[PDB]
Amino acid sequence: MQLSREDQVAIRKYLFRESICLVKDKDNGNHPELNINNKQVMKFLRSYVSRGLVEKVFVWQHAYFLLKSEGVDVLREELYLDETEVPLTYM
Amino acid sequence: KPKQDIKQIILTQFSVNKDGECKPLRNSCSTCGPSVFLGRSGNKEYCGRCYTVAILNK
RNA sequence: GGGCAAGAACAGGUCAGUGAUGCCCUUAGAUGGUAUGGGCUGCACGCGCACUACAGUGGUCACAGCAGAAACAAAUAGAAGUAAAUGUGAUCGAGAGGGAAUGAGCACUGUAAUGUGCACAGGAACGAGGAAUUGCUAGUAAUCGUUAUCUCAUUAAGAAG
RNA sequence: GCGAUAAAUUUAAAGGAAAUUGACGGAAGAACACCACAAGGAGUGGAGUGUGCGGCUUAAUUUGACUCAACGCGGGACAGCUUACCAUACCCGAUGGCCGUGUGAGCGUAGUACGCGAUAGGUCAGAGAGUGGUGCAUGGCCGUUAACGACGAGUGGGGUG
Ligand SMILES: [K+]
Ligand SMILES: [K+]
Ligand SMILES: [K+]
Ligand SMILES: [Mg+2]
Ligand SMILES: [Mg+2]
Ligand SMILES: [Mg+2]
Ligand SMILES: [Mg+2]
Ligand SMILES: [Mg+2]
Ligand SMILES: [Mg+2]
Ligand SMILES: [Mg+2]
Ligand SMILES: [Mg+2]
Ligand SMILES: [Mg+2]
Ligand SMILES: [Mg+2]
Ligand SMILES: [Mg+2]
Ligand SMILES: [Mg+2]
Ligand SMILES: [Zn+2]
Repeated sequence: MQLSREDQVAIRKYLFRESICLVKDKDNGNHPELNINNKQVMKFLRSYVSRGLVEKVFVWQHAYFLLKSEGVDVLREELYLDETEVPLTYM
Repeated sequence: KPKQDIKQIILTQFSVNKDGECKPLRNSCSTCGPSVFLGRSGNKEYCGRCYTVAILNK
C-alpha cells in the first residue's frame, strides 16, 4: 500500500483515539488531521474493512469508516495500549 | 526488470586493530552523516542518500 | 398564460449519469491510472435544421430619443458591455445591393493558438427560387434588438427568458 | 353428357357449427382539431455560410439514436481536461493458507556495492476495479398513445358459458 511504519502507527492511534474516520475519494490531497495522502489512508483502512474490523459507508464523495466493538480489542493489542484504555466514544 | 545480486553478511565496511578497536574501512560522507560510507570503482567514489559520484583526476 | 395531472400499454430510449444492478469478458506486456503529443474539426458526394441576402417601402453621414429597469478601473486610429428598429435633415441613383475564398500585418485569453478582436486590400454566387413542404386567430403572426440566464480561461449564427 | 360408384396414397384437425371480446373496412350516422381544412399571412425547398447525419478516407477520424416520437439531439459551443479513439513513455496488486525471510523479504542507484529496511516476495484460493459487452436479464427516470374521456370496486339483474 506504500506507507511508512510511522504513517501506519499514526492511523492506528487516530482510529483508536476517536472511534471513526472520514476520507474523500479520488483525491491526491492530504487528510486534514493526519498529513497523509488521501488515497493511502483509504487503502490502509480498506484492509481493516476486509478483516471485518471496520464498517464502511459511502455517501456522495465521502467514505465514512466506523470501528466495530469487536475490533477495539484487536487494535488495542496491535497498538499495545493498557487494558484500561478506551476510545473517546466509550465511557 | 533485472535481478538483484546479494553479498550475504555485511562485515567488509570495517577493520579491527590488534587491541580490538574497530574503524570503518571505506571512507565516510561529509554531508549524509559519518554513518554513511562511500563506495569505490575506478575514477568513481560514490554515495547513498544523495547518489552523488565524485570523479577522480587520475 | 403556465403548473400538476387516470388505468392500461410499449420486448419505445438510456448498463456512456449513478458505491443502482444480474451475467459474460479483461486484469502488470491491463480493456486500470498518469504524462507528453495527434484525432474527435479529414473531403468526391446525397440529406436535415438555422443565419445573411437578392435593394429604393433601399445604402451612406450626422443628430436626437425610448425598454424590460437600476452594478460599468482607466483608454488620443482600433483593438467585450446600459438597446435596436425608430424620429428630422442631408446625401447616393438602378449590381455605391451583397460580403464568400484570400494577402502582409496589429493586439487579447491561455501551460500551450489552432480560438477571438481590429485595420487595410480583395471583391464569388445570388436579380425572389422546380416537384414538394412547415407553423400561425390578437398584443398572436412577422419585424427589431437585449441577456448581472445557461454553457463560459477564451469562444453563441444554440437553447431558455 | 347423365345415372350409378372404388382403391393406393396422405394428414391432427377441417376458411366444420353458432355465439363473445377486439382489430380492420375504397360501410352508415354523430362529434372534434390551424401538429385538419376554408379565408388569409410569413417562410422552407434554389445561392453563400454556420451546425448535425450518411458515404468515403485515415494511425485514429471513439460512440448512441432512424415515420410522426433519429439528424443546433446525448444539457455533444472537443486547443489541454472533457474523452471513450491512436503513437510513445511511466506507475500499481483486500484477505487467507502454504512456503521463504532481520544471518535481510523486497526497494533506490550514474546497478555491484553502496543507501533503505518488512512496506511492497513467490504459489493456490479469493476479492476488488473497468466511458469493456448485453436496455431482448433488470431498477429508476423519461418520451409516446394523450392530454384523450375514459377507468376499475361493492351490491343487485340476465345468459350453459
Ligand atoms: K427559399
Ligand atoms: K434535436
Ligand atoms: K426502462
Ligand atoms: Mg427496443
Ligand atoms: Mg462529432
Ligand atoms: Mg455596401
Ligand atoms: Mg448544444
Ligand atoms: Mg354423376
Ligand atoms: Mg388552406
Ligand atoms: Mg437552401
Ligand atoms: Mg402525436
Ligand atoms: Mg491526452
Ligand atoms: Mg478515463
Ligand atoms: Mg463504471
Ligand atoms: Mg425497451
Ligand atoms: Zn552523501
